[PDB]
Amino acid sequence: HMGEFSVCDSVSVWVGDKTTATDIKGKEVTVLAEVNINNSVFRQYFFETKCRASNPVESGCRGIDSKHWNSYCTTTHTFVKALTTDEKQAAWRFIRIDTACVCVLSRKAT
Amino acid sequence: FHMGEFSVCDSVSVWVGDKTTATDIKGKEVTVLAEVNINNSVFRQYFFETKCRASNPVESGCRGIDSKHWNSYCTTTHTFVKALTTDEKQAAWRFIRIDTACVCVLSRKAT
Amino acid sequence: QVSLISTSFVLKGDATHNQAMVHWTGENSSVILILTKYYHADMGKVLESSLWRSSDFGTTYTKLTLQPGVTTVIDNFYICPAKIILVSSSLGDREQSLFLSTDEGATFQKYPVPFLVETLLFHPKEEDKVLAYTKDSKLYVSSDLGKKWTLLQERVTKDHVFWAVSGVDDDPNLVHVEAQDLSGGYRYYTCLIYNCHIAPFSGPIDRGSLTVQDEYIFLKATSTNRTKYYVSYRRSDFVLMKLPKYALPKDLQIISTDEQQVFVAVQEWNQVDTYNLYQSDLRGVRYSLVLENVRSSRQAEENVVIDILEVRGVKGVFLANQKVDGKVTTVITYNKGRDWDYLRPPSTDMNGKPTNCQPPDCYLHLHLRWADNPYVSGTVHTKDTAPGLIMGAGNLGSQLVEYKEEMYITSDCGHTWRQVFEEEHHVLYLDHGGVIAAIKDTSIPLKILKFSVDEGHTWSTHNFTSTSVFVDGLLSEPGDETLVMTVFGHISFRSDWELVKVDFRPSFPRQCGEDDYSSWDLTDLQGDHCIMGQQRSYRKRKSTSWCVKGRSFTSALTSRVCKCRDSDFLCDYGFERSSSSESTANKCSANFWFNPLSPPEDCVLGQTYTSSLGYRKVVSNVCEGGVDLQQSPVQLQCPLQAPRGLQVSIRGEAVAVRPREDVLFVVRQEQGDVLTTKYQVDLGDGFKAMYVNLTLTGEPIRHHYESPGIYRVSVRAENMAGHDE
Amino acid sequence: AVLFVQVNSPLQALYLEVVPVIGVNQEVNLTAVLLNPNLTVFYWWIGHSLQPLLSLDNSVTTKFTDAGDVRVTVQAACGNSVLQDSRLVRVLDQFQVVPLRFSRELDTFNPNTPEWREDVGLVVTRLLSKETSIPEELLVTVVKPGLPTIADLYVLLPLTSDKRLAAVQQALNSHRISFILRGGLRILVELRD
Ligand SMILES: *[C@@H]1O[C@H](CO)[C@@H](O[C@@H]2O[C@H](CO)[C@@H](O[C@@H]3O[C@H](CO)[C@@H](O)[C@H](O)[C@@H]3O)[C@H](O)[C@H]2NC(C)=O)[C@H](O)[C@H]1NC(C)=O
Ligand SMILES: *[C@@H]1O[C@H](CO)[C@@H](O)[C@H](O)[C@H]1NC(C)=O
Ligand SMILES: *[C@@H]1O[C@H](CO)[C@@H](O)[C@H](O)[C@H]1NC(C)=O
Ligand SMILES: *[C@@H]1O[C@H](CO)[C@@H](O)[C@H](O)[C@H]1NC(C)=O
Repeated sequence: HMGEFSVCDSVSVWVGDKTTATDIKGKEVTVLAEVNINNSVFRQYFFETKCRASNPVESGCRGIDSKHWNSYCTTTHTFVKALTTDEKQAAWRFIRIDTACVCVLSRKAT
Repeated sequence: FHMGEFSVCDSVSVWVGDKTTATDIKGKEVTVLAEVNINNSVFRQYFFETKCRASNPVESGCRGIDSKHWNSYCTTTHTFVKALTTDEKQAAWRFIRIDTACVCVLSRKAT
Repeated sequence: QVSLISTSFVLKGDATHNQAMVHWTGENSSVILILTKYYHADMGKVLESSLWRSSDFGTTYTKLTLQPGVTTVIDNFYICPAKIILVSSSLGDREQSLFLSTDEGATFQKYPVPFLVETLLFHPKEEDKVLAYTKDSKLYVSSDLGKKWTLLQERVTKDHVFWAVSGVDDDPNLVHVEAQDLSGGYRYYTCLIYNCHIAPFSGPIDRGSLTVQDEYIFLKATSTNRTKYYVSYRRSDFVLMKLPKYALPKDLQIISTDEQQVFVAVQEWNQVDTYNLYQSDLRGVRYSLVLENVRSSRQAEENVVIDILEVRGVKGVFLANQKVDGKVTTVITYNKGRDWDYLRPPSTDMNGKPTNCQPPDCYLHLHLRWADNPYVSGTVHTKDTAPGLIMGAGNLGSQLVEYKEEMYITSDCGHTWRQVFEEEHHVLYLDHGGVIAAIKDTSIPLKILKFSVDEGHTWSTHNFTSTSVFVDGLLSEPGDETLVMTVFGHISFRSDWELVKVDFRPSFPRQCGEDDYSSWDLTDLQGDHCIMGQQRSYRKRKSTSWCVKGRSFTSALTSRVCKCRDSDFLCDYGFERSSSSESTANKCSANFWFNPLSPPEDCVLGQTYTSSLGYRKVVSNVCEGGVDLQQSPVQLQCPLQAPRGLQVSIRGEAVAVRPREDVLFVVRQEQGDVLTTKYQVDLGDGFKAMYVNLTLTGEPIRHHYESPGIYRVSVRAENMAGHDE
Repeated sequence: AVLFVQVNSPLQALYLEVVPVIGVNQEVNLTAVLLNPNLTVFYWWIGHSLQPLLSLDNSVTTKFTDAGDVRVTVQAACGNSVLQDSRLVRVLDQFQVVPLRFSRELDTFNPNTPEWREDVGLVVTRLLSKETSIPEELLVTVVKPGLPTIADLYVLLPLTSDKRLAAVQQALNSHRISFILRGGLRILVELRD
């Protein structure tokens, strides 16, 4: 209705039940369920935030000057250092994690 | 590069090895360690920070806004990263706030 | 369906960030005060603040201003307890001042301070009396609301200063102090509002003075190889507390000196993980075992936390988390600690597929005071405001985990549990358990709000705001018989603060009548009504009624009595139970280190002690006595004491001695003082002297050695019982 | 210029560890338990003679040619504090020694506090006297400082001592001598082969 709208509808969730992910190089890696450091056992919690939909309205993003622009929403992307394994060696690798949902434009031809 | 011309807001990325201070999830300012020791391996805390370049890329806030019905402005969003920081007492793997993207905020006008 | 009002408000100041304090003023006042303060890290500790006041349920906040640059209100602004008076504190580099109000913060008058400040503390009932903890560790006081000041003590310890109880002890002007005496001494003083010195017993402590507002006072005496702990009941003489002689303590913490007795937790073996829960008598001396293992952490540097929750709704109901091996299980007791048992699972939800847990092999478990997981932002809580209402987050299985937290509730005090929510939820109670409001506790902002008027059986959702807000806290109007709720937090896109008033009174404007309730008899996990020897029955508001449970609540109206049973007695100090649960009954046998034949401490000739058989009635159990294992042995005797623990020492730290010097000798025993005790003394230089009742004097004897060298002092304590050297 | 310095200001407590009984001409392994590194000052007053022995080590080894009661005193002054503990021990000649096995479970609840050990030995002696009808002050039980709980029993005379030995043996083997340690925990004592 009113208040302050987000230009794209996002969906946030914490994931501790993380099993698989994609590393920085593009290879599908396996994220360990729990980590042991200094005899302290941690759970691999990751804060993921993706898009709810690529078409919040009929014309892509919400609140765009549609008469002169085409628009669409898309997910963001960041890296988090986590203890993973690639079926061979276990190491602290960087994995891809979503963070936000942003709108992107393209000039429309009248 | 199927994105398009540009994003609705001006974003800028950077890798930060120069991480000294931060703010945790609880809202307390903590001091970030320069390096981390796990077993006998020494790592460095690198952070991937993406923020805005400006809150008004154009006159009507965000780029490509139907300003006849909306008011808009760009602002930096964030996530939480588990990093080894310390306070005045003990060090721990705390979740600190890290900038990661730039988003646009809208508000309805009165016709 | 329902009827309520919700109103949001944003603190209009654009320069809003960092921290803030929100507090009501008195009961049924509709006036709220807020301090919006801006901290600074990196050892700066500097503050910049603004002040806000609302005089209408928190729907409209006015930014209170002062003529110069806005005063740097520092941390604690606090109200007068019970009688509405407000005090505000202000820091400078070296300068200080104060502000006082008598009309709910409408006219703040300025006053100076002739000293530094770290915190304050009012008198529980005296409106104009208040003391001040000064940053350089001092203690001042004022009986004129802080307009002028005088000095009491100069080396107090951090947060170990107390006022005497106003309802108990019949004297309300005392000031109990733990203060550093001389060099490296810590003592317990008691002064008055005007001036001071040491009425009760005083020895050495390493910052451990604790006085709970009930009848008890405590003391932590650090000693050479074994430490000691003392109690004082009804301001009596200090007595060493009876802990097992050989089940040694590392550290201990007072869990609950509430109601009739004392509950303490003592870490025996340094697993750095588990404590043992012991219970005393009315005097707080005879401690016996109650619970074996409990979780234990240390968030603050010197502050620990122990997983246990006492339900104030029913006197004698406890819940606790045990840690055995690696499993954290949840247990409950209605017998005030005699027998514990697990929580019954509901086996129902939105889809009550009975693949969930059954009694035999996995129960219900709750996270009491600990939130292991990171995504939850607020402190974890299981609340117990109303009688029979206990709502909290937990697991469902054989132990607790970090992964899954589900919000369960019980409306009959543990007998019937029911699952409500997924993920953790802040819970707020209104009208003595009339309305229960829930807000998802997490790091993501939200705009929703859950509330139920039928004790968690049917909830309703409400958009309490527009822009999504980070939920920082939930508060209620003082009294908790009201139906006004306050939510506060900082919104998502911008950092400015936001408060929300919620009013359920439009749906509950009528007072409950005596026919607006249905009956509910109190049982346990066994269906037995004789709890604490007393069958109890309470009232629950009718579902077909919209009324307020009232300023005064009617509970436990149907009260019947039972006769005593074996289940109404537990073991005494030093006796333990045999076999296992649901097998051998309460058989308390004396363990090995102590035997009930032994004489008590300080049986002077003439007195007659009563030996114990190892059982005692559950404290606060009101069962019909006369019969049923009263176990009054009528064993009257007392023997003459034998001399033991004879030790001779020199007064003070005269590590080196010079000839022809006032050398002071003192002799001490440990097994009483028989009024005919011989003390033979040889001082190594041929000085033969025999005395009587040296410990009765307590004062040293002088001697001067003539020749430089080494000597051997020999002391002999002799009676007709034995002999010691 | 040279200057030796040492830094051990606070001393808390000390305790002299020594068996209450041993025969003549037997080496005693006296121990001085104290709060400390190799920087330790120990004065040892073994008997009547004033002149104390100097030691940096916790333990000393001595003998006794005479019998009776011996005063053994130890004093510690590492820094500027003086601690001292004494102990009187019995040196006998007419006694028989019996080894004693305890149950393993007791080990998991066995602090080496000498008072705990004293009470355990006293309980064992009481039970022996109650199951053999022999004098109680002529039975001394010492349960050692080791991590495995092991006891030794001294049986005195003031022949018939063979029958007393046999009586204790029957009391331990034929009947298992039981001990109530913790609630639901029963220890048993028997012979240590
Ligand atoms: C003071 O009293 C404490 C008890 O409050 C005594 O502490 C205990 O002393 C024993 C004997 O030294 C310790 O056992 C030892 O353990 C080591 C391994 O660390 C082992 O190698 C030794 O053979 C011995 O068994 C015990 O850990 C220690 N602590 C406790 C809680 O029992 C102490 O002996 C007394 N000393 C003084 C000087 O007052
Ligand atoms: C209120 O919240 C509900 C549930 O989240 C949603 O269906 C509805 O659209 C919201 N209304 C507004 C005005 O935000
Ligand atoms: C004394 O005890 C120590 C420690 O076991 C041992 O090395 C030494 O041989 C013992 N000496 C005697 C005489 O028992
Ligand atoms: C202490 O010094 C003595 C020298 O007599 C030596 O035998 C012993 O091993 C030393 N102990 C340590 C712990 O250095």
